[PDB]
Amino acid sequence: HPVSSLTMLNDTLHNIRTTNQALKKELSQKTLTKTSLEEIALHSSQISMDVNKSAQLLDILSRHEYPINKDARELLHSAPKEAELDGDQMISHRELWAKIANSINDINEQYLKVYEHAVSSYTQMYQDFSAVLSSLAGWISPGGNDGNSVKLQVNSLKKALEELKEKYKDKPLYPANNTVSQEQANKWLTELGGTIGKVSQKNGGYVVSINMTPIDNMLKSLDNLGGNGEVVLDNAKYQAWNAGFSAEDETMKNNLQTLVQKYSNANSIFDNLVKVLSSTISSC
Repeated sequence: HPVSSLTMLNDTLHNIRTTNQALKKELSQKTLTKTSLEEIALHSSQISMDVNKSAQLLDILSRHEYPINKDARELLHSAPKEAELDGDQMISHRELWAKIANSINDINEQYLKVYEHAVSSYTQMYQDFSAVLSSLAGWISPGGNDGNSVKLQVNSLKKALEELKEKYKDKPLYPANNTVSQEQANKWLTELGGTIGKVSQKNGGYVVSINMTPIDNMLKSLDNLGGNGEVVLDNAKYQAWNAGFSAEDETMKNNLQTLVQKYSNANSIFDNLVKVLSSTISSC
């Protein structure tokens, strides 16, 4: 009976915790590697399997209106504010078990998933830009005299750069696979910075897509360079350009970290949730 559900939910909750903790250590990392990413994808899907597994049990406890003592209820006060759980309020056990389940799904869907996408999306792109950098090394050679003059495969770099922007031109950061009101779309953008993404409309609604300004500025700088598809610039001119180029790179490098942050934070709140949720369950 619902008493087994009570114990199965604790197992599932402990599991969610195990996965979460494994995910955090991953995000505390320097380089969102192609591996560190699918690493997350698998960890998220797993967390999603348990949440649903939980939702199923939590639902049983609700229908059977399994009581939640005052003490166990008081424990809810320690859960995250975002969770939206009351340490009492003396409401139906049915509604409590329901709100709890809603909290697990809400956080996981509105926080974890929401950021696991923006983080993944941006990561993937910058990972494609880093591939260009690697190529940039074989695109520079000594030109002229030479005495520090540099030959740059303008076209080659321009071509690569215009393929990247293309690949991520319309890629969205939020929502992962849906639309929203331009008003609520402008909201999310203003909540994670504003420079990171750009509000746009596909159709059926609006979405916050990746801001390709850094790449545009990069192309504008290369266009200004001169004749194609090979240009030679003295040291002063090269460095000056590299400075600009390198700048743009860091702009993305930064935004990338910002996202990685909002994601880790979401992991924290979720973790705090399961931690007190588990204590609550136990106290039953």
